[PDB]
Amino acid sequence: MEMILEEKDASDWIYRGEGGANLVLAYAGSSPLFVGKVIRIQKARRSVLTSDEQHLWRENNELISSPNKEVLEQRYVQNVIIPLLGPKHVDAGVRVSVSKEFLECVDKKVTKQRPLWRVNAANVDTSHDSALILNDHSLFDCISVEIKPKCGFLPTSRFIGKENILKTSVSRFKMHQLLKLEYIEISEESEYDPLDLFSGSKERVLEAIKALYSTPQNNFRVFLNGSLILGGSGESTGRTSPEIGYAFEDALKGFIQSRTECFLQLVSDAVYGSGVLDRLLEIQKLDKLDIEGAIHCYYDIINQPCPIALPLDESLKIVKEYLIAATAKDCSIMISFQSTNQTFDYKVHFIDLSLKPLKRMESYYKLDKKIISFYNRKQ
Amino acid sequence: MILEEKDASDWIYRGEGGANLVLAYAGSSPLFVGKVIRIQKARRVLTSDEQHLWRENNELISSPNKEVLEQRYVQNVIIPLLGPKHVDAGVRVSVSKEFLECVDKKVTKQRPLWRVNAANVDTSHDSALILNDHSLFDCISVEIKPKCGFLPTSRFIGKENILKTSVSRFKMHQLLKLEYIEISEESEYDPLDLFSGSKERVLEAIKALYSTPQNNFRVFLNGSLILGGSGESTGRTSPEIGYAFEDALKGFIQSEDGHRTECFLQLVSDAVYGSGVLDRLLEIQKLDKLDIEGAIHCYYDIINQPCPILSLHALPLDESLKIVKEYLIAATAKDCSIMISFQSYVSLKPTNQTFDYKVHFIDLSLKPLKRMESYYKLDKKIISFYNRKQKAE
Ligand SMILES: O=P(O)(O)O[C@H]1[C@@H](OP(=O)(O)O)[C@@H](OP(=O)(O)O)[C@@H](OP(=O)(O)O)[C@@H](OP(=O)(O)O)[C@@H]1OP(=O)(O)O
Ligand SMILES: O=P(O)(O)O[C@H]1[C@H](OP(=O)(O)O)[C@@H](OP(=O)(O)O)[C@H](OP(=O)(O)O)[C@@H](OP(=O)(O)O)[C@@H]1OP(=O)(O)O
Ligand SMILES: Nc1ncnc2c1ncn2[C@@H]1O[C@H](COP(=O)(O)OP(=O)(O)O)[C@@H](O)[C@H]1O
Ligand SMILES: Nc1ncnc2c1ncn2[C@@H]1O[C@H](COP(=O)(O)OP(=O)(O)O)[C@@H](O)[C@H]1O
Ligand SMILES: [Mg+2]
Ligand SMILES: [Mg+2]
Ligand SMILES: [Mg+2]
Ligand SMILES: [Mg+2]
Ligand SMILES: [Zn+2]
Repeated sequence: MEMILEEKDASDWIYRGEGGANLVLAYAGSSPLFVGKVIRIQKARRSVLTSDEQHLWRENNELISSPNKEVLEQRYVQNVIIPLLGPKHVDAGVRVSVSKEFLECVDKKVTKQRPLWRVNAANVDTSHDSALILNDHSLFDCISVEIKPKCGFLPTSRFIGKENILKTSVSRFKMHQLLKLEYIEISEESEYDPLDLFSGSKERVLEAIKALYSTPQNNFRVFLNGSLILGGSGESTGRTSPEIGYAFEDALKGFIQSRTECFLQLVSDAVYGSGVLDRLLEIQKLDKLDIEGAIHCYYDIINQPCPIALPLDESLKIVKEYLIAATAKDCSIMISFQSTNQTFDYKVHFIDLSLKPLKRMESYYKLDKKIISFYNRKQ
Repeated sequence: MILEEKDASDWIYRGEGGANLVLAYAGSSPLFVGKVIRIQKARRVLTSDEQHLWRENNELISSPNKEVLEQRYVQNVIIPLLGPKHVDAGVRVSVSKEFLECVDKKVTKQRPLWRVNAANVDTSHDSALILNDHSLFDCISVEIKPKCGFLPTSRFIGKENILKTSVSRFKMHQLLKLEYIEISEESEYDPLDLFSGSKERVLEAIKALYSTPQNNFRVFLNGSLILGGSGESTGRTSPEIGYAFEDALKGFIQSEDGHRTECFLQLVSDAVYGSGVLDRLLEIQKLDKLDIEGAIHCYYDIINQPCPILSLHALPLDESLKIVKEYLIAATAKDCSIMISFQSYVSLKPTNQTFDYKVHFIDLSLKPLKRMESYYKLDKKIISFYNRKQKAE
């Protein structure tokens, strides 16, 4: 809680991964303060909330009075998310102080491990004085699996227009796959279908797990003692080629007594067993009107005119619930495994339950507009 | 039929861009009254590379000359994308070498000296293009050259060029243009406003275009230029310019003197925003999906050269072809104009006056494939100069 990480300390931390908003390094020293920990550091695109955000989240006073963005994230998870999702599998993390120069040194350090396109978009935000400390979930040999399940339900909103009726039967994930191909963000369409994974059925869960393994993209990753053996490093990756499969099968040696097929069934049973996806789904379902509905409430709230009648409090609630749901739609799950009736213990943890910026309603709408219009054109 | 030498005296200078000359008809023949003629300049039918690129368009590549080439381009490529209602591929008309020479000499005097320095009419062409004169509906016609109205978000923009994601191409190009004495001041016009879709920001852009028309804003009265440059960009609207124009509106707008201009702009802003013609164009501009810094790689694959500049070079050829076609189509959309005509529909708020209005796209030229390279250079020079000035602290 007091400490300040300094420039010398930067050498204790190694590239682990990143999303669009955060860098993650695993601790590689021997100080029991950081063994089995990762550090998550915010990137700046290449304070603290707006007035609108302050009002939107007013229900939690501590939340809206957050001194910086790390505390913000911490209280968001603690004060908003954990009450809906439960504390069993969720951890808001511990804030630690960092020196500007520790950050710059860390930024300089990991550049070469990062995907080029992530580097073009962003680096660490060296203006921050805090970072967040979390338990490394790839350490229970430990086999660790990450799933980014995305949104597991179909909109049903009275506010989806005639033209966009397909939004009602095809999943957001599937339609999005078309556009990503179009923008060269992936090479193949994914096999994974979120509706299977969230379907509650054993057969369909195993089906989705096989899909994630065939085309991991940025939705599936496996770690052995914290080292990447399947999946991308900071990005989506290509289909699992026979060569990659081969390597994965070998890497499984010792952990599984036999092996890949076994692993998938093992992953599937943990998923379907923990029923951890059910609570998540209910939170994703907080998006009750779809963006095509909620966007209207957004413009009432920032008090501009619908460019596209409820009382204020109602509009606020809808938009609030929208962002909470956006958090649930984009978070990840990590499942820790530790050793025919072979038996494995497992842990499940949610990660990346980030607070989403209110400004994003506008781009949420645009992107959604783009997904469906392009999907319609293609059919 | 064929326009001959004697028929040249019957067409007068109307304007030009970098690629074409346009004369309006002033004679009596029922064929050409209310029409313009558009004549390709030669900068002193398709290349092999282009024939490869547009292979999927057999009609296009079998065009017997450039005029028919442009006709089929608009018709078979653009119109399916933009729609047919506001677009005209126009009609081919035979012309004699002598007719083209006589036209060349005649209009020289009315042309910007720098246009003359760069090119004259291509007298080698046996054919020209005829279109409806959109300045003819007392008609007030306004041309808008809106340029590119969105910011790129391409994975292929390197970190040192990241400003390209926040500042419009138009705004950044202004600094460069100033530096080359191609303009006298920064335009106040912002394409993002015009393509924003918000009624407020459209008017703001119309006002901006009135203040600094450069080559983006023209107004005609019965086909006569009353605002904007002739065959080129023009300087900021002074109070003396503003006066002559307010007066020039006397009549067309029935309103207390000194207020006709602002009523005019409100009217243009309501027609543009009313018709939503710009949303369709914007999607076509958006066919530039990877920015030039993306598409350029696909371009070297296509002309079968080693890329002087991994994911992009691994694409199936069909895909690389698609991307470059879309780039050039988008380039057409980024450089085209809209002409909105007015005849005393939109309604004035002060005086209850109503106007009929017609909208037309012009200048949907086919961009040459070889230009991918110069596009890349220009883009480079634009972002690196802009970065320079920003470093200046
Ligand atoms: O950069 P990506 O690997 O493509 O993932 C991003 C990213 O997700 P991350 O938390 O993993 O980084 C976005 O979140 P931000 O980092 O930009 O805040 C998220 O955006 P939203 O959660 O705001 O929607 C978006 O998701 P989506 O495309 O569904 O909008 C998108 O992820 P995908 O590749 O899964 O699409
Ligand atoms: O000569 P300018 O008056 O400065 O205008 C030219 C334009 O000409 P037109 O609008 O008159 O057709 C060019 O097109 P070409 O005539 O040379 O084919 C065009 O070039 P591209 O469309 O091929 O890009 C260029 O546009 P840009 O600068 O965006 O490349 C644009 O110059 P402006 O910047 O003044 O519009
Ligand atoms: N607590 C953790 N334990 C182990 N690995 C983690 C942890 N948190 C994140 N990671 C890894 O780092 C990656 C990036 O973290 P994430 O919080 O998703 O970044 P962003 O907020 O930018 O999306 C994750 O996809 C995950 O693989
Ligand atoms: N159909 C038309 N009716 C009236 N004026 C036109 C028409 N087409 C072009 N013009 C005027 O002539 C100018 C030159 O035409 P354009 O096709 O843009 O040439 P370029 O291809 O060289 O840019 C235009 O900017 C416009 O002012
Ligand atoms: Mg993430
Ligand atoms: Mg995130
Ligand atoms: Mg022009
Ligand atoms: Mg042109
Ligand atoms: Zn290349």
